[PDB]
Amino acid sequence: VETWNAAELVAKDIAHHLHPLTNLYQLRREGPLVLVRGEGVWVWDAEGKRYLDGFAGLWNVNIGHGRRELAEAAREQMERVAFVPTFFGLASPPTIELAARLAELFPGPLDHFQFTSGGAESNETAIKIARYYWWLKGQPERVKILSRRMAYHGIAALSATGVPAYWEGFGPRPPGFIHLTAPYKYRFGEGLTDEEFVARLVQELEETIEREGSETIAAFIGEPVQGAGGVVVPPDGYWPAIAAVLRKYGILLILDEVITGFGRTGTLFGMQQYGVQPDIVTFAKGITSGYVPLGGVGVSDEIAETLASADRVFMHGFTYSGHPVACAVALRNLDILLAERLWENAAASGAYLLQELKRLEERPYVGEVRGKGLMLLVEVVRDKASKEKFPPEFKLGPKLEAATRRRGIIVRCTPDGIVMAPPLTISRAECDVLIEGVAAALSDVLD
Amino acid sequence: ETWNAAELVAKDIAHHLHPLTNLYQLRREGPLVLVRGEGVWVWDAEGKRYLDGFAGLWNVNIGHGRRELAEAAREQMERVAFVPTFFGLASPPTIELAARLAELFPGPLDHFQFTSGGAESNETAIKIARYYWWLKGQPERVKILSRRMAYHGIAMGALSATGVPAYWEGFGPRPPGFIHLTAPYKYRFGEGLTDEEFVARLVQELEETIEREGSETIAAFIGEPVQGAGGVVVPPDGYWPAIAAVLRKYGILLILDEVITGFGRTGTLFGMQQYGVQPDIVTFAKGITSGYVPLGGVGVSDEIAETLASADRVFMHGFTYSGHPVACAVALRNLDILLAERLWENAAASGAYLLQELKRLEERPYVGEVRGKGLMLLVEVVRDKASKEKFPPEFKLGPKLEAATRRRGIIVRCTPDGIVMAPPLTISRAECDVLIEGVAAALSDVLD
Ligand SMILES: Cc1ncc(COP(=O)(O)O)c(CN)c1O
Repeated sequence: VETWNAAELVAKDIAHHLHPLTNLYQLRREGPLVLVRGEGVWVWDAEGKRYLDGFAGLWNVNIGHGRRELAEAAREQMERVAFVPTFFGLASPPTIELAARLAELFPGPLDHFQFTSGGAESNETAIKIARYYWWLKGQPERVKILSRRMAYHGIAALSATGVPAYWEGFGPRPPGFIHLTAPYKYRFGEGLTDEEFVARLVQELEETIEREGSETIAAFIGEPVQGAGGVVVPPDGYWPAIAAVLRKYGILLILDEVITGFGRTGTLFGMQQYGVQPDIVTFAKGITSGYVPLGGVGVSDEIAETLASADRVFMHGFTYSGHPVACAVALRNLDILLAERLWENAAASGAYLLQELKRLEERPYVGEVRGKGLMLLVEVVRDKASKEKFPPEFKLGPKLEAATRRRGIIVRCTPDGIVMAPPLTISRAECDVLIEGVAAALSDVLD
Repeated sequence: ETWNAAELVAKDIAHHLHPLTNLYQLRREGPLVLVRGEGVWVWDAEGKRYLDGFAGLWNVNIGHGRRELAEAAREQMERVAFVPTFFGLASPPTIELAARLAELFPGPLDHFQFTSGGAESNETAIKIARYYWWLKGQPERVKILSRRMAYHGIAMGALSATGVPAYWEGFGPRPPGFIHLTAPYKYRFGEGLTDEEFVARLVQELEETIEREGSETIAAFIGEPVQGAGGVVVPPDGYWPAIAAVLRKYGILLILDEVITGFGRTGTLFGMQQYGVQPDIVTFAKGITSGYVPLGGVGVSDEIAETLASADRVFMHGFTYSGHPVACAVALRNLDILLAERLWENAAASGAYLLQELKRLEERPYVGEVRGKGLMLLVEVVRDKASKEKFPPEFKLGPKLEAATRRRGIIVRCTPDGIVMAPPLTISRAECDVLIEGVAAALSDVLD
């Protein structure tokens, strides 16, 4: 039985750990939450308190914590050999097998893959591949990237990301990015049917393409369901119409499946959910269930043939691309995910969670409860009629974070509300634990 | 395992979009599939043995086959595989690694944010420098000073920081605010000069560039102690103290890129110790885990961290796998082995021996210069010593040298400029002789 020195860990963390995505000022005064153990959907802190991992780490622990199978896979590969580069025509067996398996799993001619270590690396690779593809085609001015407001594609991709809070204070951003409106009906589609809202979004896309010039737009990048931006579930028919416009102008479609991928939405990939076939797909997170950092980009046969038609070295790559340990762990994780058909439980548990959490809509401070599969959000507002958010001085995010953690729940708490992305294995009883914790924390903060 | 070599080659050609590879050549010839490693040795799918003369990608410092790191990874994965460092969360291995790095990195370099790679680390450092100046009320201080032949990654601002134009070509526009200085490359840029005169010229160029741009607009200077991917450019004696003195004179932050040099490659634990420099920000990757698990990081001084922590706001930057518990645990075990075996010492000794033996190759008419620091070594190939002319692209010196070296059982970086070697810090005298003989034989095969 492992024993931790919580005070020592807190002191060392405050002294030496520059947390990402954290209020460092608050961290120095209050300290971190140190998690030391995990099983399934449960985690334990250094003091022995139990929490439900309602966010699956960072949308990524899809098959749950404590899977010995993945640990043994990593151990076996590391003992055999830990690192073989994919540079200079080198490769390891797990990397090759993962590439072939992903060619099978991703529908259609999405058959060529280059691996990375994260979602931001993957999106950066996809953008560069689109621009390089048009460059090889003799269209060097076709570099502009279409993205959306509230989109999140990484902080390295940072320009593609549509949340402005990530930009402030970090200096200039790479140019060539055009931001469209997010298919966010609650605030942008008031008093509209789904059809009319989709029509307006399509009109905006057409007008933007006309304004910029279709020959200057390399690609469109987007998530099937936007995740970090605020769990924006698109209206019915949005993706087919948007993809049709893009195909009309020849603009490449980059589908960001970093969060939606590998079973979160109720299917293996969100593209299946929305009947879209992208030219480029990006993935990360759930591919390994977060056990080892892994990401990747998959491209169509046409794009790959264009890239492979040049008798020159492809001048792009990250050092750990195709890491053998990551790929072996990914193969085992895919074995478990497919064998247990987790996307089915994701669909069922997500529907149950959405149904129960929608009861929170009765409360005066709950504007909207929305979700797709296991991606769920409770948007908190000061007033339902106006839809006005709580002001920054109220510190809704920190208060909700503290309340949820005190009630043994770990969920993303933001100024806009509560975001839940539990592991795909969550049972109904664990779903009830999450529901009651979220409701009680909301009552604690807002009555 | 149930793999056959031919099936692996076919599947790789069909489905693997290799990075840093001639895809046209790959489709015709297929990949070199490595399946097993121990120490400095690797084996391909057909059972042929090779010396890992590049340590993968400058990163397998303690060598292949260390069961201790595998056991650390297994233990951590069973206990908990992923705990985010976002939202004030952390795991014990991440915290312990941060404290240990605070001890190991000299001076007030005591605050760390982890990443999964070198490019992530350099992007984090650039953003941290700009954000630091922004918090200080200097939003116009965003320009980043870099050098020709510098390599800091191919993503995000790192791509701009990199000074090799071949990486830029065809990928579209890059983030603005990067200024490129001349590389301290004496062999071609400091001809007929002493080290002192060359350093004086470089200092003059840096000062005049700062004056032109305006020091108040320059957030930081980023550079490697020894440039690695750019061509193993060993700086002249006294270069780093003078450059750092100028930077401090204007208040410009110094970002030292220790992704390659870090963790014992140069003969000391970090390259900053070799060249007597104290950076405000340091970036690291590769050797920290010996490549066993993807890990990188950024370390900042107490002043920068205090400035960042003085703002009552969320720090809106981070990569998902920052501080991965398995990576940090493997890093702790790797550091245990590196410190206990004092690998920097063997790096210094073996590097000196390799440089001494390889410098003999300078007797050949096609070897322009052999240079190295620690275990970083390069043989620059030229058509003629007097002319110093590079072989033209049509000769395909890089591919020919690659094929020749692989045929002779050695894996080394072969480029149009020559041969680059970055062997595991554990390389012995006999393995060094194997590497030397293989390189000489490969050079004779291609150029006689
Ligand atoms: C000094 C340096 N910094 C950064 C990088 C990029 O690292 P990564 O591929 O992990 O992003 C490299 C690549 N070898 C490097 O040599």
